[PDB]
Amino acid sequence: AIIENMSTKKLCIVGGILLVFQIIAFLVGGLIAPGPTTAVSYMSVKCVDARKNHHKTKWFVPWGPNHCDKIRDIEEAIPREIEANDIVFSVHIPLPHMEMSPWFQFMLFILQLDIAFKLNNQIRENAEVSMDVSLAYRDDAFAEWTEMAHERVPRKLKCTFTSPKTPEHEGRYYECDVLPFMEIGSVAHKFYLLNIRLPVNEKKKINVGIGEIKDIRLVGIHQNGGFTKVWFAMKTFLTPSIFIIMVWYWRRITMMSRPPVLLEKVIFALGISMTFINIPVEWFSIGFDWTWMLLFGDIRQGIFYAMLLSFWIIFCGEHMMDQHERNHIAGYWKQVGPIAVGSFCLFIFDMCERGVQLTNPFYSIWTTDIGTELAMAFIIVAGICLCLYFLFLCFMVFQVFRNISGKQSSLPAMSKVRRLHYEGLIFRFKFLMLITLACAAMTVIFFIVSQVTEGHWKWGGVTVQVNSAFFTGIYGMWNLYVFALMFLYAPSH
Amino acid sequence: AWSVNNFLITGPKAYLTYTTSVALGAQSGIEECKFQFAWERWNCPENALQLSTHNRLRSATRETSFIHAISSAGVMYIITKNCSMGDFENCGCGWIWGGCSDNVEFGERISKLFVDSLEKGKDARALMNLHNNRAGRLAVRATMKRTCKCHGISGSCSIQTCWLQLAEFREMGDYLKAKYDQALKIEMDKFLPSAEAELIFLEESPDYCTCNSSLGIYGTEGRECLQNRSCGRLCTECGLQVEERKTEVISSCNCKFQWCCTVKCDQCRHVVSKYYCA
Ligand SMILES: *[C@@H]1O[C@H](CO)[C@@H](O[C@@H]2O[C@H](CO)[C@@H](O[C@@H]3O[C@H](CO[C@H]4O[C@H](CO)[C@@H](O)[C@H](O)[C@@H]4O)[C@@H](O)[C@H](O[C@H]4O[C@H](CO)[C@@H](O)[C@H](O[C@H]5O[C@H](CO)[C@@H](O)[C@H](O)[C@@H]5O)[C@@H]4O)[C@@H]3O)[C@H](O)[C@H]2NC(C)=O)[C@H](O)[C@H]1NC(C)=O
Ligand SMILES: CCCCCC/C=C/CCCCCCCC(=O)O[C@H](COC(=O)CCCCCCC/C=C\CCCCCCCC)COP(=O)(O)OC[C@H](O)CO
Ligand SMILES: CCCCCC/C=C\CCCCCCCC(=O)O[C@H](COC(=O)CCCCCCC/C=C/CCCCCCCC)COP(=O)(O)OC[C@H](O)CO
Ligand SMILES: CCCCCC/C=C\CCCCCCCC(=O)O[C@H](COC(=O)CCCCCCC/C=C\CCCCCCCC)COP(=O)(O)OC[C@H](O)CO
Ligand SMILES: CC(C)CCC[C@@H](C)[C@H]1CC[C@H]2[C@@H]3CC=C4C[C@@H](OC(=O)CCC(=O)O)CC[C@]4(C)[C@H]3CC[C@]12C
Ligand SMILES: *[C@@H]1O[C@H](CO)[C@@H](O[C@@H]2O[C@H](CO)[C@@H](O)[C@H](O)[C@H]2NC(C)=O)[C@H](O)[C@H]1NC(C)=O
Ligand SMILES: *C(=O)CCCCCCCCCCCCCCC
Repeated sequence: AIIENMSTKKLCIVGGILLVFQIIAFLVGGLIAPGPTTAVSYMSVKCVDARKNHHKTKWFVPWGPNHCDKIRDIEEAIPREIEANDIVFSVHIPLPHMEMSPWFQFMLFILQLDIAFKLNNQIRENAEVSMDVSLAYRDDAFAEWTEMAHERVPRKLKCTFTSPKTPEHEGRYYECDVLPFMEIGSVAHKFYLLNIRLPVNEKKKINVGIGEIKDIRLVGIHQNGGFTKVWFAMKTFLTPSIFIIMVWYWRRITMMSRPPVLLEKVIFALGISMTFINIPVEWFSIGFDWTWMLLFGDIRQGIFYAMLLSFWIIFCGEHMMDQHERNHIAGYWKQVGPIAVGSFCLFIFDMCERGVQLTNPFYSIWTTDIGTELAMAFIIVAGICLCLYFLFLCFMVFQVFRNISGKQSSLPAMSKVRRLHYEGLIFRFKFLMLITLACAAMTVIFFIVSQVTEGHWKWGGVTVQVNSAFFTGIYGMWNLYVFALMFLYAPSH
Repeated sequence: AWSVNNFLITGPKAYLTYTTSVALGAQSGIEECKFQFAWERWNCPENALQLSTHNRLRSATRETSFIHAISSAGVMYIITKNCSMGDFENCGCGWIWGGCSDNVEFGERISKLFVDSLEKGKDARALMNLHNNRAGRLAVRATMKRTCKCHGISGSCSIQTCWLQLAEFREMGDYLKAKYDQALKIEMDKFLPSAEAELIFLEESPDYCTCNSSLGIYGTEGRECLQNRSCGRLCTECGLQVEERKTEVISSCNCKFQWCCTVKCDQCRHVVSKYYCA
């Protein structure tokens, strides 16, 4: 193959070119693209429904020309005699005179309830909040709204009060966990109206003992619209390079007398998966609204992760210089065992979590008593599979190192024809293993750095966004990894 | 000083619809300052807000440092809620490319320009107020709570979005009261600098328990407190009277509750041990 024939100078040159490309991949994210996500906090406007529901929606608007009759703060409903079901928390998702665009491509909403601590009125042991949520969309101002979804959204209140329960600390807010609210897969329309209602009933326990809610907040998360454009440019630049190199790789393979060996087919499949990821399908989300885009982009990268693990284990297995011939995938209980089962479990998990969110944007698998059990069982099985795969990989690495050590005591006593074959096999295995370890170390190190850091540095006169720099650099690093795999391990002249 | 008329005449241009909210937020800080000092010899009286401008040498006390910080903090808090509630058109903004400043830099800047313009001079007292106002704004940023959400691969933590959320105003009042307990007296000019997050005063407080009409002191006479604890030492030391009234007080009692609202209650009679110091 090409990796065998090339001298040290050509290998160093191609490594340097890849290094330059990876530096560019870091720099594009660091110095061009803004932060990956934008979290904007909203305060719900407590409108007053001073009528009886006549089967016609009102779409209480918080601010603007037709703004709802609102109470600025609770305890204003006591002088005005306002019931519990007559308060409609309304949030206009585009903060005044702004507008959402299809360059955000996802819309995460989560609720942050403000509950005051009162000695008489406290949160029950198992408090569930039931919300009569109605969501609407609108492209042009001075136009009607249209209902996207309207269903009851039940959430469990996991609130705690660290402060002592003495009357000296009454009126303090509960320290409560954030409730997952909604995630729609595409920013279809410019404006969104969200009305949240909290009906109460004493005969059947709905919104009973949920505490003393003062305000409910809401955080809107989207992909910043500028990180999206840079990501799209990167994907558009990466798809033709990978596609051409894969076509060239398979064209060279289907030019020799021998049929392809297992390792070359696995490399071809890994290139296929990388190509599948970097096809810029999401450009079509700018003109068309498809809520299934997150599912597609999740399945693509899950497939690539599974194929990468399979490639690692098969590369380790094939490079042992044993008496057995280890082509013919049938016999790899090490690959299809944990990897396939874990991938299937994660696929079921994402179909039951992000797949159901398509029809019901407010669905969360964690709210159901048995749904969370089934989900956590799926992640438990996936984690067990991942641990088993890591154990098998470590065992295979130890075995291949032991085999290399055993052979290397008898390389000099060979016919200097197959001896060069074994020396080259050992060198190629060590070289790719060190590259894989270095790539994984960089991935983990920069991931930890991004997770622990705020996101942007100021070493110079310009902010350096390391959060998006991570994503661009990892994308480029693994694309270049697949590129080097398909270029080094290709048939040569 | 912190009045709507003063914020209008002595206020920045190009931000004219905010002056009603700026003065309103300054009042929110004052009523918090009154709460934090309800059991002390100085109950954050509203007199030391407009009469505390002149006579800067005798008004550069530890208490006026808390006045400026809590008022500047209140303006930042009230404007941030206004922007989050949509009460102002553009708060922070590109929107398409990179988003905005999380509607708290706008609240900080609106607070900064409106309250820093009040101090016309640049003398020793003026430097103090600019320092104390900045310390109050920093206390708002320091008290902020950080919460994060994992929305990665299949809802994993491959990508995490983290945002800052304002704490309730009571938390910052406690934070600034703590900074008031540890305050630095400066020597003749605000020689060496001082920490950005620390309150600074210039002249020591007077004997507040003794009544002085000229110095705007109402004395520690005819005031409620608690014995169970802070008073007594603030009443027996200065003031030869305790005079436990033991007068009945009517309050809410045996109520049925919902998450909010006007509710069904009754009247409940019980005597209490209220005190009037001195
Ligand atoms: C930013 O966010 C801030 C809070 O987060 C907002 O602050 C709120 O601003 C409003 C607007 O002024 C204030 O709330 C009321 O303000 C009234 C102002 O007086 C006005 O009165 C008439 C209009 O109603 C009119 O003549 C004028 O326009 C005049 O300016 C106050 O009168 C009102 O007083 C309240 O308290 C009184 C004493 O407890 C009580 O008697 C009053 O009762 C009246 O109202 C109730 C309810 O409508 C009736 O049932 C009664 O019969 C009676 O008519 C009243 O309850 C109140 O202070 C206030 O400054 C502030 N509110 C809060 C809760 O903090 C900012 O406005 C926001 N910024 C922007 C730009 O929007
Ligand atoms: C920011 C960094 C991103 C990650 C960096 C990845 C780089 C990792 C470096 C790993 C070094 C692996 C070499 C291990 C030592 C080794 O294998 O033997 C050494 C080989 O020494 C070398 O010249 C190896 C040169 C390797 C150059 C870097 C490799 C880059 C190639 C592909 C990278 C894959 C994508 C990774 C991300 C791309 C951007 C960096 C000695 O061999 P030998 O003389 O005994 O035998 C000669 C042989 O027959 C030649 O024909
Ligand atoms: C505390 C321990 C930390 C654990 C670290 C976990 C590892 C990685 C965490 C982050 C995963 C990857 C970051 C996500 C980037 C990514 O997926 O990009 C994907 C591309 O997918 C990739 O190529 C990422 C490949 C990551 C490979 C990780 C492998 C790390 C290996 C770890 C184990 C090491 C075993 C070593 C074996 C050695 C054998 C010789 C494209 O995104 P998209 O276009 O679909 O849109 C989504 C985008 O985010 C916005 O829309
Ligand atoms: C080395 C393996 C480590 C694990 C050891 C295995 C032992 C036990 C496993 C159980 C521990 C797992 C903890 C997960 C808990 C969990 O469910 O977290 C959930 C969300 O976590 C998840 O959804 C994890 C899903 C899987 C994470 C990795 C994403 C998919 C990875 C690769 C894509 C497919 C590759 C397939 C490879 C197959 C190899 C076998 C939320 O809990 P929360 O409500 O408390 O927090 C809210 C949060 O803000 C929501 O974002
Ligand atoms: C990106 C996701 C949606 C899947 C995309 C599938 C293609 C990227 C793959 C699947 C079928 C592949 C092809 C299968 C057939 C071959 C023929 C091969 O050309 C030859 O065999 C020449 C024979 C000779 O030596 O004379 C070159 C690669 C190619 C086009 C493959 C290229 C890439 C292809 C199109
Ligand atoms: C109120 O405060 C003023 C000034 O702090 C007091 O006036 C001083 O009183 C002392 C009494 O020992 C004199 O030595 C000073 O000369 C006075 N200074 C001035 C400028 O008059 C005053 O006594 C206090 N009490 C009252 C009731 O005014
Ligand atoms: C969160 O749920 C991540 C997405 C789940 C991954 C999707 C499943 C894809 C299946 C992988 C197929 C390739 C397996 C290769 C082994 C032979």
